[PDB]
Parts: sequence; structure tokens; C-alpha cells
Amino acid sequence: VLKLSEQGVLDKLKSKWWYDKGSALSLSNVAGVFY
Amino acid sequence: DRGIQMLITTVGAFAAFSLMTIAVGTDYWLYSRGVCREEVMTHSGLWRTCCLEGAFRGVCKKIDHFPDTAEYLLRAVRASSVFPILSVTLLFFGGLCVAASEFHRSRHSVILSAGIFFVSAGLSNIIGIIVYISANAGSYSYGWSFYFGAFSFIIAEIVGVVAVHIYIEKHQQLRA
Amino acid sequence: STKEFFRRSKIAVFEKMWTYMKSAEPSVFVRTTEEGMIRVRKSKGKYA
Repeated sequence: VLKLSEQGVLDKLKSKWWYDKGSALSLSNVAGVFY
Repeated sequence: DRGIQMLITTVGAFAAFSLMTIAVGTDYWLYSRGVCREEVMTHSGLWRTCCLEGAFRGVCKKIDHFPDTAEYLLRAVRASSVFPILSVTLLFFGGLCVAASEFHRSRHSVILSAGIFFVSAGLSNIIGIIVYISANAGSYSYGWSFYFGAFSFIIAEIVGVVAVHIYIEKHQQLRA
Repeated sequence: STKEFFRRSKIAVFEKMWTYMKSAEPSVFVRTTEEGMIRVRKSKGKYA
């Protein structure tokens, strides 16, 4: 685990499996009175 | 001022019809941040949204309008853009009646019928804008296409004021 | 330790933060915590 941590393997695996996964009134409130 | 009022109507009808046709065709209605197929700054319209920068710049795909009857009707109406294309149809007919007034001066209802078509187009255009804003909502900026549509609505209504003004003046002169 | 943490980071967000901090001119770095506190207080919300 220490070797894998120091070699960036855990970081790469994390980045791969986690990141790479990837007010005023509105007219809709008064839209009835305009129609 | 009968000559200049008729010239004002003719120039306005051409200007109002041209701006609506440009507004519907031009795809610069809204500057949004969407995708072209990561999200990029794009320029939207009535049928297609296309990117403004990046690798996929210049190329784009038809807007997928479709992703409970209330939202289904609203989505269908804004999908077909019926109201703005309806305003274009009314404006085209309004220009026909304005042009046909010179060719057939015997009938009097011709110029009035033109006046109603110009104001009817304005009513159709304002419904489309309200529906378009309502549907899109369900940061952004409006491009010159939106202002071209709105400006033509002001021109369309102004010509409608002048059109029926001539009809009243010409009928007032005949009766009294 | 914070500068060393950002320098040796491989997380996308912190690598981006370090890439920015290393190039920023004038130096975004300070010599004392009091210095950074005064820099945030006197930068009118333009320094974090």
C-alpha cells in the first residue's frame, strides 16, 4: 500500500474511477395573465 | 398626406415582414451555455442551438424540444414555433392587401383588412415571445435575433395604426 | 506546509490552483499569516 501510494497508483485509480466517471418574479409565474 | 402615409405603410410592411423572416431564420435568439452534438457558450434560436467557440464551433444539431397535459401542450406549441410562423403568415397577407389596394381601389375594405392583419400578427408575435420565454425557462443574454423580432412587432403595430387611419380618413371624406 | 501540499498535489482542482499560484504576478504568496489576513482585509474581496 505504501509503494502504491508513493507511486501515484492510488491517486490515478481514484481519479480514474471518480472524476473521469462524469430572486425576481419569472414570466412563468404570471404567464397566465399574459395569455 | 395620403401619399406619404401610403408610402409609410408600404415601407413598414416590407420592413416588418423582412425582420420577422430574418428573426425566425437567424439562429441568434439566445446566447446560452449548452452542448453541441463538456458544455460551451452557444447561440440558440427556434430550431437549432450552435456553439460560439471551441472545436465544434460552426456545426450543431436541431434543438430537441421534447426532453401532465399543461407542460405537454406548452412544449408542443414552442416546439413547432406556431405563433411566430403564424405572425409571418399574417404579415405576408397584410403586405398583399396593402399592395393590392392600388390595383383595386373600387373596394374600401381592402386597406382596413390589411390593418387588421398587421395588428393580428403583432398579437401572434407577442404570444410566441411569451411562450418562448416560458418554455426556455422550464446566466444568458439575448442576441440581435430576439431584438429583430421585437422591433418588427413595434413596426407592425405602427403600420396598423396608420393603415386604419387612412381607412377612417378616406371614409370620413366620402360620407362628409 | 500548505504551499508544499499544493506543489506536490496531483488532484485536478489543486493542480490547477498550484499552476495558477506559481505563475501569478505579483506573488500571491505572503511571509506571515498576519500579512495574508491584512491582504484579504485590504483587497476589498479580491484576495482569498
